Amino acid sequence: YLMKILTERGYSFVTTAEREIVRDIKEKLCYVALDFENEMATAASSSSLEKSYELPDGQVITIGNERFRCPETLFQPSFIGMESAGIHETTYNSIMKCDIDIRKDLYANNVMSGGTTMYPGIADRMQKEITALAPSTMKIKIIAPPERKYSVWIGGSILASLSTFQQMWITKQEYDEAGPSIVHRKCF
Amino acid sequence: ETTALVCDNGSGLVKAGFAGDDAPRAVFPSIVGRPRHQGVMVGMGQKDSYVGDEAQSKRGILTLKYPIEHGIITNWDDMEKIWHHTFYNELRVAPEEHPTLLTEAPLNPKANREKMTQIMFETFNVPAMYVAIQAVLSLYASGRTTGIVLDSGDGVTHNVPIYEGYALPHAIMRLDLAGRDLTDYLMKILTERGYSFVTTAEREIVRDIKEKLCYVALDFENEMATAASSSSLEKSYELPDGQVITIGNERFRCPETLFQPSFIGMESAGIHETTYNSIMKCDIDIRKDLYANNVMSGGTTMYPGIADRMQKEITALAPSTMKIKIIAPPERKYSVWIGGSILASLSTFQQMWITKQEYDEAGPSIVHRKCF
Amino acid sequence: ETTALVCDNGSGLVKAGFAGDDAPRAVFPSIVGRPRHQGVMVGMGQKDSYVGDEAQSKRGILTLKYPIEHGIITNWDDMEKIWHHTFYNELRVAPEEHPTLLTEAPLNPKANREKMTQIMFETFNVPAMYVAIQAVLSLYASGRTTGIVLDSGDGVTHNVPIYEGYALPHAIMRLDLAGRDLTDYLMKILTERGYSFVTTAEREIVRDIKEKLCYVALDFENEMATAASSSSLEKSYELPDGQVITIGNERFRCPETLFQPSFIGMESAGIHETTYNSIMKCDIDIRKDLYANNVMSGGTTMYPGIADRMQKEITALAPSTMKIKIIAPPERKYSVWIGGSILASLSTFQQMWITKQEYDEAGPSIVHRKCF
Amino acid sequence: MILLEVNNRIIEETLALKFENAAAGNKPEAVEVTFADFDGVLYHISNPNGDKTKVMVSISLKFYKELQAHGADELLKRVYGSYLVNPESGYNVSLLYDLENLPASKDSIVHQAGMLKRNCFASVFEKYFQFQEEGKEGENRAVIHYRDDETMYVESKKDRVTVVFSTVFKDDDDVVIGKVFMQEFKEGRRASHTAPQVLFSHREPPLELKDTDAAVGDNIGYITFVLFPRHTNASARDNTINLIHTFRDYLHYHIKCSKAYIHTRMRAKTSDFLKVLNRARPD
Amino acid sequence: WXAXCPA
Amino acid sequence: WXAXCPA
Ligand SMILES: Nc1ncnc2c1ncn2[C@@H]1O[C@H](COP(=O)(O)OP(=O)(O)O)[C@@H](O)[C@H]1O
Ligand SMILES: Nc1ncnc2c1ncn2[C@@H]1O[C@H](COP(=O)(O)OP(=O)(O)O)[C@@H](O)[C@H]1O
Ligand SMILES: [Mg+2]
Ligand SMILES: [Mg+2]
Repeated sequence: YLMKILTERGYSFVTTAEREIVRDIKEKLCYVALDFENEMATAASSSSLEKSYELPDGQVITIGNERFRCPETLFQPSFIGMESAGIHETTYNSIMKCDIDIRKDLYANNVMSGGTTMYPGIADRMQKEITALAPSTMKIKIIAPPERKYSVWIGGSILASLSTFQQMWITKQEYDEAGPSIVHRKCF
Repeated sequence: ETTALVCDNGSGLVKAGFAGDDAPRAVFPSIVGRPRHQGVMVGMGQKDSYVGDEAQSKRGILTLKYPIEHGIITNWDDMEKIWHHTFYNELRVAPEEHPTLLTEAPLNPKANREKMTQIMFETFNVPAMYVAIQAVLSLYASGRTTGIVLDSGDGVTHNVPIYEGYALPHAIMRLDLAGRDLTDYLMKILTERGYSFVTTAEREIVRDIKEKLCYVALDFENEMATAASSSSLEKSYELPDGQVITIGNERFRCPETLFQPSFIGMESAGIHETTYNSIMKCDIDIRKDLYANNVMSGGTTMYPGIADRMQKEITALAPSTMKIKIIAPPERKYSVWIGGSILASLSTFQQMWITKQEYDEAGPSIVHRKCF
Repeated sequence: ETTALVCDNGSGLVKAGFAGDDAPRAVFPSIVGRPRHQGVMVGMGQKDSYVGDEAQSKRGILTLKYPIEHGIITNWDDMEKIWHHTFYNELRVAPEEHPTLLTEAPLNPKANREKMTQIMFETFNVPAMYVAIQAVLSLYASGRTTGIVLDSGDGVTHNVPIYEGYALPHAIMRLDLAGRDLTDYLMKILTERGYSFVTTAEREIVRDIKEKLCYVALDFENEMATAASSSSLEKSYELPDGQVITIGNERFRCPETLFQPSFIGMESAGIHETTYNSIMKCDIDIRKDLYANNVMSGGTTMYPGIADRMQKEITALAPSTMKIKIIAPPERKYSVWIGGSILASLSTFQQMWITKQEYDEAGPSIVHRKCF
Repeated sequence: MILLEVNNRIIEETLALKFENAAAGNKPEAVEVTFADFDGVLYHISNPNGDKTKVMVSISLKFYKELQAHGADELLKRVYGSYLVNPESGYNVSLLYDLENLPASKDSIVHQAGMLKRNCFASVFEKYFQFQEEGKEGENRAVIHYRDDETMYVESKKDRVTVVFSTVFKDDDDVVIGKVFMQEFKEGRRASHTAPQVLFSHREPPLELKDTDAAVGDNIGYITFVLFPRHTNASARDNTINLIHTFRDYLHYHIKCSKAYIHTRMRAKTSDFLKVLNRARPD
Repeated sequence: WXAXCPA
Repeated sequence: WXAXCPA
């Protein structure tokens, strides 16, 4: 989507090398917007939001509304044409499908991880959206550790270090005697 | 105020005419040439700038330059000059008398649209105008509401899947490959044969040669093998100077670049692959309708046998359980203009125009929200 | 079978020598002259045809004709005669004893390559040979793997962008402008000064004059203004007859034709513009490497100050945010021969040769697929 | 001239004429002249008193009060050394040359004095750029309206700097021509690589100027140049300052040049019209 | 174009 | 050459 919009601005990128270039650009000069309409209006007064990036060839590209447009696709999948809902709606539906009592605990604890959730202000927007959707009688807290990129690897290392897990492994003897289907029953 | 004028700023040619006519009244290439020599004779202070068929006739002493490159304008002075020429010298109709219709390729920068609208509203003070897409006009000309467009023009090739009463903007693919790259590759290969062509005049000559003596090959390897037995495929062409050039494998080599972009070094896919990807990205149910209807238009798709090759490739790629049909009208060159004329003739469209009052009060950004 | 011979058919001065030596063992111009008068004396039945330094010495009674014109051979008899002369009289080495290496400019007709291979394999029955490109050998001589080559020879100027371990055949530009056109323009201007030169002997004289008293100008207008104050720039040359010729603005006028082809009337661009276009056509990432490395070779790029002018022009055209470096080795004249010798000395290349058995069984078309 | 110069050649010429005969004994050459340049500022050269051994140069800056409030201590020692003295004419910076002391340099001093107006103007822009460079808390934005009724505003925040221009045209004839001239300013970018973004706005003033009491009205356009360190470092600072300061007179001069160009074109076409007419007279 | 390709 | 230019 970022490539498609960069085309609408006037900059064209098709091949995979420019795909990596645009990936870096997004990694460096993208952020989420608390309010979409207010940000668009302030963009109408485009004198303090535009930023410049230096390409390998030396060409300079000026990026304005695209900084806060592409991340909004997460909350508005309709931009790409997908008939689905945003992350906030999906999390709300998932929590609602759970039992009533555990809903309080789930609201009180919301862990997020992955490389797509490092955009500044994402936690605040998610908190605001969830509180607006959820009843306004309790407290909703968002936890955003600054090392969520490698959280999965750290968890795997800690799990491996656990003494009790030294026996849950799958060895060659049992795999050969049983077959590949064993992993299916191993913790689902 | 009885009719409207539809102008198609084609990447290599310009089509214009009245709304209602079945054929264009003005068909000249987009050339803006200037003298390259000094000039000695005194009885002529003539036309420092040249445009149109005049430029084509006296191309031997001019540095021809195409104002539009791959669908995006590069020199605005040349485009304004060609607009003035077409409006006055050829059409002989004042801009105020009737409105104007403009068309452009998809996924174009907004700057071009804003500049074009501003120039049209300010310089010629046209009462009203509109901006549309060539593919939708192709649908209107074809008298169909569902299908996939193959608008392979001289500068840009693009596809836009459509369904009954709606479009799919998220499944639009634009390819820079077009006739100009084919002409460049043809020049390069003609060099390998032994014939050299560099300047723009020989560029036009090679363009004509390709227009007259080029065709697509159902099987590349079989055609190459038959060329190894080169006794029935070579053809001769007469140059203006009288020299005769014999062309063999080059007839079916350059068109294959469309299906094999790797020849020019572009890391992309062919038209068949791009259309397959575009149709796959669509919903499952509409895939059947899109397969059943495949409209193609543009001046780069007149090569005989192209439809058969496309059908064979699509059927090979697509599952072999349904029927794939290719529709190749014999008037696809002016399909865009016919569609524009029909759309203008529509009664409901008489109110969708953009007038000077609303444009001035709102601003150039209005066209952006006008049907995307 | 211990070494191989590398021969560079410059459409100007031919270079030959053994594989391993750091300097060529035979450097003579490509001249095939024949007597123009009748002949009266009886004690001489000498050599109806003349070639080499002999032709240069007695050029006053001969109609010198260059067998190779702008990189493409025109007379095969002359080329075979020069090949025989170089092989026997100068090198005194039989073709069978060692193989031969040949080089040619890019984008040349396949007919020339096939004819050359057939003649080499049939007439001299060389055990093996190969065909290469001067630019790649220039890279090998320079000991680098990435850069852009400016192979401005006497007959052809061309560029071939390269990257680590691979080339970019789709970004090759060949310009017919070369030293011969410069010499013709120099003759034309020397006529405007008051000195006339028409025949081929005076062509060689003017070639020497240009080789000795020509240089490039950093700024054309400033140099012209300083020429208006012509009291420190004029230089004198001594002709064979003793006449003295004073040369002023012509010293820095003819070289400027390279950057301003419009002087001769060619509708093309200068070397700087062509190199910029070639580099731009490449991928974005490799543009930095290509800018950082710019190898130049050929006998037409020895004019002092050419490197500085090229650097200034490229930096002005290119964005002013990086560093552009020009590398001008002081032995670029024989860079192609050195590269060919080094390539032949490579162990891995001992198997890439083309032998008589495979050539006879396959045919002349084999060389076409051999490294393009 | 295409890029309007910054060095007033009047001072250069008069100082050259004075100094070329300086080494000729007790030669006072009493001088008293009044000049004028762009931005509606008046110069004045006149000896302080009967003593003609000292020559003084002064300025009449319109927005002088802002400069005094800001403080230009940097300009008092970097470009101008000990030859600067308190204002006399109208509370505006005035310098003088001490002829009794040997003047060693001839061209450098004249060139330094030639750019007096821009030299004093830079005291604010260069200091704002230093503020954003040094990491100091973003200094409060300022508005600097010079003699022209229009206004200039600058904002110096972190990671970039900003500047906005307000345009006013007096005569009704040139309003539309200037509007056309500035319409294409915001778009011409196909020949510039390392250049800042450009935009034009006349109906809707930028949100930055709402609070500031800058040029506000109806027939007033706006131009903003986005600034980045790649073209505002210690190397490309003087060029940018010269370009922005000479922006107004540049627009004016090129408008007049276009007027002359169209005059020439119509004069050329009159000949063709006369040639067409001449078909009526007999052979 | 401005970045990528010429136009 | 054969067509265009001499060679
Ligand atoms: N008879 C033809 N056969 C094949 N190609 C043609 C023929 N006539 C034109 N062309 C090609 O189609 C191009 C012009 O067709 P056109 O549709 O007007 O381009 P555009 O998309 O800008 O309107 C030319 O560049 C030419 O290469
Ligand atoms: N010392 C020189 N200075 C300048 N130019 C020279 C000099 N020697 C040769 N040249 C030029 O370079 C040309 C020959 O160089 P060369 O590389 O042998 O041509 P080619 O590329 O066909 O081998 C001559 O035509 C001459 O104009
Ligand atoms: Mg078209
Ligand atoms: Mg050579």
